[PDB]
Amino acid sequence: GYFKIYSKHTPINLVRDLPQGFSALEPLVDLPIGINITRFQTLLALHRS
Amino acid sequence: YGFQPTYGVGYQPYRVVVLSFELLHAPATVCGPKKSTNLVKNKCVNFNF
Ligand SMILES: *[C@@H]1O[C@H](CO)[C@@H](O[C@@H]2O[C@H](CO)[C@@H](O)[C@H](O)[C@H]2NC(C)=O)[C@H](O)[C@H]1NC(C)=O
Ligand SMILES: *[C@@H]1O[C@H](CO)[C@@H](O)[C@H](O)[C@H]1NC(C)=O
Repeated sequence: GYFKIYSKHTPINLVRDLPQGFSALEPLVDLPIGINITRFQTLLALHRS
Repeated sequence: YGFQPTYGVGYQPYRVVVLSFELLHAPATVCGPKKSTNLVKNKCVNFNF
């Protein structure tokens, strides 16, 4: 019954692939709630005019 | 009702609030705090941090 979200952000100079490097992820947010989620989407933004 | 300032005892308006506590298995969040007293250094004591 705890949704945990861990996050990290790094500067990148290589073009495409995941860098061959190591950088741990810091804990960010905890939520003491309970839901049975099993499917997740991912949103997007666009320009409309 | 016809509430008036001249209404006698048992007839005047009375505001009532009822608090009901529910104990769902979801993690508890509404709790009363405990009085943190103070800290003391250089004395063999016991602590509840
Ligand atoms: C799905 O959610 C339920 C409740 O939100 C979770 O808990 C139990 O689910 C089983 C399903 O048959 C039942 O015993 C009750 O509906 C629930 N019991 C209690 C005490 O809550 C369940 O664990 C969740 N499942 C998943 C996979 O997330
Ligand atoms: C994002 O990248 C820029 C340069 O590419 C860098 O200066 C900045 O610190 C980066 N920010 C994060 C959050 O990684």
